[PDB]
Amino acid sequence: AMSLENVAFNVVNKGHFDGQQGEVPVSIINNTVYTKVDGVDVELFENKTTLPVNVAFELWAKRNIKPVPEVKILNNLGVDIAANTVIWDYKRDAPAHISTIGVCSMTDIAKKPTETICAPLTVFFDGRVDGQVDLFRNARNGVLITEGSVKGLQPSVGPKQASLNGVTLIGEAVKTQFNYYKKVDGVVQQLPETYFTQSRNLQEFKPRSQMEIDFLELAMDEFIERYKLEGYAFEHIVYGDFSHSQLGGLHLLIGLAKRFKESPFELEDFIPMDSTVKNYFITDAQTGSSKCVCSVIDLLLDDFVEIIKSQDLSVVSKVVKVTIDYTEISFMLWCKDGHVETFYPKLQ
Amino acid sequence: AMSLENVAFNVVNKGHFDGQQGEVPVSIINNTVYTKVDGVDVELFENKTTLPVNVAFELWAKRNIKPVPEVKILNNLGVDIAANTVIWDYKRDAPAHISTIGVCSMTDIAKKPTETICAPLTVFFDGRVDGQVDLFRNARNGVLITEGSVKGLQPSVGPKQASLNGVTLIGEAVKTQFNYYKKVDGVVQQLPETYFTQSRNLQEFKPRSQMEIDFLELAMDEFIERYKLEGYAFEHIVYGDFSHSQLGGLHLLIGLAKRFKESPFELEDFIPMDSTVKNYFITDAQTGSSKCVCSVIDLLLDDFVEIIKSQDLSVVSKVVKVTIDYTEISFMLWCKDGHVETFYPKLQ
Amino acid sequence: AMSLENVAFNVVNKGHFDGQQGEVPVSIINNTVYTKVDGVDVELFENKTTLPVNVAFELWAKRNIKPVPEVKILNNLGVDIAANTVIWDYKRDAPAHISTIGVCSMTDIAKKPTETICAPLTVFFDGRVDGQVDLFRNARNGVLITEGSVKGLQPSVGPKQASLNGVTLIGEAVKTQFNYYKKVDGVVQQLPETYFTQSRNLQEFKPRSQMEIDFLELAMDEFIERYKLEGYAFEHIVYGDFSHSQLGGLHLLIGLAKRFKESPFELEDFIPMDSTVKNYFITDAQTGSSKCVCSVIDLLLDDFVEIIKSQDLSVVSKVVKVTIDYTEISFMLWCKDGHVETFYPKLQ
Amino acid sequence: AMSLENVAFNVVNKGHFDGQQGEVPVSIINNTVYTKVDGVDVELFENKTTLPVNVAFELWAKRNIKPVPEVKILNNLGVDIAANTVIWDYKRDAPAHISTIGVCSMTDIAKKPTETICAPLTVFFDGRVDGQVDLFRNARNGVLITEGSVKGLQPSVGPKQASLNGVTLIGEAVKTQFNYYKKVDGVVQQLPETYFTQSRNLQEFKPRSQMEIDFLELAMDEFIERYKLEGYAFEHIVYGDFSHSQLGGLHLLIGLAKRFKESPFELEDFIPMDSTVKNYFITDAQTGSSKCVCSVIDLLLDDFVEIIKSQDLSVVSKVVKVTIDYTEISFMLWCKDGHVETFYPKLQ
Amino acid sequence: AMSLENVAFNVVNKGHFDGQQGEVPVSIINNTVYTKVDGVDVELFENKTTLPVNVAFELWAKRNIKPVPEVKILNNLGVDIAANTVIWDYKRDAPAHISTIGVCSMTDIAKKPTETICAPLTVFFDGRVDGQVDLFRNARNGVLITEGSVKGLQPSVGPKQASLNGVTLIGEAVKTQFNYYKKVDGVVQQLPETYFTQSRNLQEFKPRSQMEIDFLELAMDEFIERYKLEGYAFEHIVYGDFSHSQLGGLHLLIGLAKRFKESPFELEDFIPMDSTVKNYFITDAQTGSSKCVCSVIDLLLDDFVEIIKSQDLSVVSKVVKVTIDYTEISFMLWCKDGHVETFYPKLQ
Repeated sequence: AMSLENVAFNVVNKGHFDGQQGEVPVSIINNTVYTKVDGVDVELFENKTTLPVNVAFELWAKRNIKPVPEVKILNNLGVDIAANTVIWDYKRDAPAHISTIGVCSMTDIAKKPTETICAPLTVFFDGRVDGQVDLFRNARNGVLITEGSVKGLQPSVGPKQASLNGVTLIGEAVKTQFNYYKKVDGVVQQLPETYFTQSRNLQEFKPRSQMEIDFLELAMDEFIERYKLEGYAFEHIVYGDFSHSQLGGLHLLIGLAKRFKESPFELEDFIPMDSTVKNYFITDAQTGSSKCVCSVIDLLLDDFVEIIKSQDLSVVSKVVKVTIDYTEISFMLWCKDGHVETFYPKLQ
Repeated sequence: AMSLENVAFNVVNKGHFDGQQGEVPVSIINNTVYTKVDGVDVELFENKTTLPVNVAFELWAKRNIKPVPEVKILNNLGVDIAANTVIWDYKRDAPAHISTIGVCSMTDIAKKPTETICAPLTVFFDGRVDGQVDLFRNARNGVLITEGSVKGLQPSVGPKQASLNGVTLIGEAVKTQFNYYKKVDGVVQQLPETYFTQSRNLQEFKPRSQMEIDFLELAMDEFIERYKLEGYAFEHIVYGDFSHSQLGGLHLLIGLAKRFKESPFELEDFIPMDSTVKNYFITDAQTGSSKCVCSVIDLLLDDFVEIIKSQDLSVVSKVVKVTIDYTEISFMLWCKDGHVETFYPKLQ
Repeated sequence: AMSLENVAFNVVNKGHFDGQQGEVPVSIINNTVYTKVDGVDVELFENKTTLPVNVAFELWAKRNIKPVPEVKILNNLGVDIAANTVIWDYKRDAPAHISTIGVCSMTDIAKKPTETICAPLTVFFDGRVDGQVDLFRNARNGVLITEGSVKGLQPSVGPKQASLNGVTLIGEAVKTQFNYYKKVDGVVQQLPETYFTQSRNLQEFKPRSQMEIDFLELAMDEFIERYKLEGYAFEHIVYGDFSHSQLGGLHLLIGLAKRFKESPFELEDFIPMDSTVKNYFITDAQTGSSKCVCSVIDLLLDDFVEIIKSQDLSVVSKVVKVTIDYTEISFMLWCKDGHVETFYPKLQ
Repeated sequence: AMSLENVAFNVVNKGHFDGQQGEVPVSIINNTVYTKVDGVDVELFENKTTLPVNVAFELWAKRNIKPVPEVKILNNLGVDIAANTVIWDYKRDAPAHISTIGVCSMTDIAKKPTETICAPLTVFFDGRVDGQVDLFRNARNGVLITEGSVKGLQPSVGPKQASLNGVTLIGEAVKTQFNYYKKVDGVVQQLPETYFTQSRNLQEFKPRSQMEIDFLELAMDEFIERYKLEGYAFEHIVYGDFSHSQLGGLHLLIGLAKRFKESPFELEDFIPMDSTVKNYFITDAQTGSSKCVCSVIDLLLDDFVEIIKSQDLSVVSKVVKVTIDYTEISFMLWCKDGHVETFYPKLQ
Repeated sequence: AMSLENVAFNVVNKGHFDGQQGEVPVSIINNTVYTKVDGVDVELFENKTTLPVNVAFELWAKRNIKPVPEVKILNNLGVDIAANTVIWDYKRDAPAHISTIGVCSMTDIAKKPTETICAPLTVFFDGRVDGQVDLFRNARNGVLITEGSVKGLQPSVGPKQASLNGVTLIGEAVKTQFNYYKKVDGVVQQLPETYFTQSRNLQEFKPRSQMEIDFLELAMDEFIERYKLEGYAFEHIVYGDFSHSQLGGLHLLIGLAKRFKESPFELEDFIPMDSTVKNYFITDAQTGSSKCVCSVIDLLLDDFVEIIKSQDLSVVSKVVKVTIDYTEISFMLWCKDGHVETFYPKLQ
């Protein structure tokens, strides 16, 4: 018994869709869903998607409200659709996937993932939901997350963090660390050895290692000496060079975060989506130093230090490939006389 | 159990809302209601109203599909709302009234006309629906239509024609002639003696008397002589004068209809609504003769002949009041030396 | 080198997309595509689809401008997508299919039908285009049209008529009769023996047999006697009964066409799309006789006479299944004492 | 004292803007202007322009309601703006020019044409309005129309027809024939000798010469012999060839009009605007013969016969330039062995 | 080779338009430009302008990304258009000028500023671009900025600050101080002696003099004594009087900034645009003291102290004119018994 008024009833009385019986008066005007509360119209939903207003409304109401993998992770693993749930993309303010399985009717391609249309698609299964592990076992292509061991299957320990209602966090009262499994053309695939992005914010950055606590407290010169980072161009790559019209380096979030506490700058997020590498149009308010495409990655400093120290510095320019968030991230390594000049990620 | 998808289900399977259980997938995009029929979207409704798309959709689906009084009649009688039905205004392509009684959660002011909010409003009751006559008896203000006698109440025999799904007609297989009753501040009001407009179209004009048959076929001079209409300025009033830049007369629909068969002209209906007197911006293609506001009434010729002959021709200018469609229509009578110069209606 | 301005350049200079190099200034405002022609904006396209304006613009510009099968036929054969072309649905004023193959960067699911995503889809192939027959041979599911024989494949002779730029016609200067082939899960499927709808209009109806010439000119009683149709309820079924409030019969387009010449009526096409059986909300202007759902089929009278005479008249109510336009059309046959009472189609 | 409500007051009570004092309630919703008439909203204006709704509303209300030159003529003469009036483009349903002079606070570039911003623009002056002739004399660039002689200025006798409220006509009760004057960089320019298009419709075509009366009634062979048009390829050029998939010739409106009475066809007007040469996407219903770009001109047959007979038939291909509607129209003349093969206009 | 998809390609890969070859899939829905990134739509641009979505998209992509004069300065100098660049108005989130020169085609009036249409317009030239100084020399009307001396031309030293991607700043890594030149009807005009607004923000205010450091640190009474400002109504004019229902004074940004650190208030910016004088609807949260139109100027305190001390205090009310940002700013000076009562700017 699916309807617009029933979805709105659930939003008003439960906060989201909870399969409760009931209806409220709804009005649709210019990509917005309103409800009449005591003779006046209250806005329930504003559609920022490329889908019809009422359709997007239902998908939003039916979003997964338990901790879920971040969209970048899901994308990197090649997820096309989710089994009987909606992964909401809070960065895009729209559903993460086009179609659904047993969710919305206007977007459903199938009621169950066992339907043949799903066979060529990489279905996301959640081991926390009953029967989902068995469904992954019977699926041609799929990605599965679990909180524990799955008999016969070799896991891949995922990120420490996960997204709970658009809030990325490392769960204390909830489990956010999952086991990852992937199947391609009926065959369980061995997931690669990978680094993970920390998914932190520029304004309220939290150090997650002693090196990071030290980076923030200590000065450039002292930090570089303490962690013996001479000739690795750390000054340029992490802290950034603001002396010229064109901004130099600054490709590590912890560096932006340090600069931001001292002096604010403008970050124009021109491709607003969830991805491993982010590109920003940066303008530094203090100096006037700027850069159109500034690639920024959020790696735990210790991991970045490991990657840069694990490189051959004997060539002028070279593409370096690093497995981050289950995907291959191309870095551009520039050297001179056996020392780093610059090392930055590329968005692809 | 009212919902958007249930309304659409009824439209698709029954042609209108018929209280049948079921749901279809619906999508709302740019003031249009679409339904998915075998993987493609089919347009169910395009909103031309000032109401939200889904609201207007429900009202349209819930429109009265039996012969009903024409909007002009209902307006002239001072109708504000309808009891448990929707009178659809096919001229405006929108509901005839703003609010509803027991029809839609969004536009309802009340579930029943007995609710005190309805008391100051002129509620339309349909005696063909059970309990509606008793409801009119208990209403402070209202208008009632019936096919037969109502005990103790003095009727008013209405027009021969009525609107059936936007088609105005004189019913053969259905009854279109109703008895009219009106109440004001709890008191039954005596409805005036009145003439009725014929509600005909310019393109498919049908004469409804021998005089009308004679007008459309005989020459101007022949007709005037046959029906002894000398000095009544019929040539100017009914037929119209196209010899000057400004169009003369042409205030009777029959006249326009006669001209239209011979030579076409442009009628710009600048206030598109149902009314007793219609104003048009007329441009005659043949001559180039035009008029911004041209008042046109559709009275049976014999009725117009009766009105014009029942006038005192001894004054230069005079306002003449005629009860047409239960309302007072102001006519402007211009005379010279005991003969009519012009006699036109005024859209006031 | 695909772009908005290049598509518009082609529309302005060639009438549709013709792969010609060049660009014109374009402006997009309220679901309309405009072009600047000598300092003023001229409307190129108004979007009536559920797709983005520019996307729908490209699809319209890239529509098939050669005679193609009618959408009803393609739908009945279970067509999901077209190979390297756009079938434009002139009844819905939108593309016949959601996705495309090698047509538009925005709606393409694949560049070629050989891509595995196309495998589960019923792909329409046009044998008039080079390599398309071989592609049908290599496709898992598909429908193929050809003007001639295909080696090893058993044809199905399709309708005499086809759609050329929204004009349905039987080609004289062009070929409109095609050979039809269908494949399901890699296997060539034998298409059923079938009747075909004539795809005619109510207003410009053209008889296509001597029987049809006779129906439109002879009186009801004269025709029934000439073609010995006594006890087949043709009076009711084809001609229609307008004596009651509810309209009786009138299920054959020829019948409607006959009535329409004599007396006009309102046909409300509530599901506006191309289909074998059409449902209309009919209101007869003369009588006031009406029906919410009136199923109308356009079969050549002789074919209808063949179907009705080939039935067993010994049961009260029975579902009769007839293959029309490659699909199974359920008819409802009602009898009494060995004669037909009614025989109408069902839009299911 | 210009305002939205005052403009609407004028539309409702006068048919257009007439500088009358007063106001009505107005509501703007989805590119439409509504007015409240007895508790319900009536649509006054639907915006089909690229200008804001209220702005376009004012311009429409303030449109010139006297016979004016057709937009094609004004365009061909290089008109950029009008002096203290709005020329409404009824083909585009939008104002003919972007900016205004002393008309609307929103689109005005100046209050008077004497303002220096108007100097580089070709300003249209109407000699029927007081002081407009003197203003043309003081303007750097401009076009002037007059009903009579202008002292010292050499006239150009314009078309017999003019547009009165979107109705093109040859005035009987009004003057539609004007004298034309043009100035460029302060200098009066001599307007060329020219032919004029007849501005007729395909459906209601009226012959304007004995030759035209003869064309529409006589057989192709009979006409060619009567007017001695052998070897001029009139059969192909005017009448059109429908024997092949691609439509042959049919470049004269009279020809289309003749064909249309006998057998209807689809004319897709892909660039909907007023112009001397019109291009259509034609599909002939009877044959299936079609053409993407079909150039059609409406010249009086006698004028076309004069042009084609005044040509040298001794070359294979040649561009022929003809002054029609004050502009240079390029015709493509194709010959073989001293006879015409084809002669068509080019929409350039 | 200008196109929508090429502009989007540049935005995605370069951060703005950089004349790079390539195309991405684009979709336009409800005044927003989206791009398909790995099967999902990502928002590239939301149109807040009165221009068509795609047009505004191009102008935004083609905006000047080097430090430029602030819109208020450009406006005050009477700039109508920019030569081969787009000045983006970050306060209005729309282009600073209507038309363009050699930038966008739908907005271009000319390809070069040498075209005669540009002659009556005040063109902005940037001396940092090659050939631009020579173009200013040949222009009838224009404004030129340079980083250094221009032979023969007498400069006007402009503000210390300039706008870099909507960030107003005094450049350290870039030059923000320009030389200004202006030409009117071919004559180089001597620019006036002027004060400059500091273009600072209320929330992160930075003192730019010792007096300003002192204003913020010291208390009202002590500051007024230190800088001998008795009888100049500094308490009222700069710090503001919050004791009555109507807010007193507070017309200097440094005063709002001081109050804001202590106690926050609501500033309603009802005319959101860049201007020398700003008007706000202020409501003080602590007291409830408010003012509809509160004129606020951001002058360096020392400059304001200079202006107020340079006035004759011998009259009750007087209009005082001050050249700020190259324009004449009218101040209202109110006195009583030889001391200031109030002194505030006026927005015009």
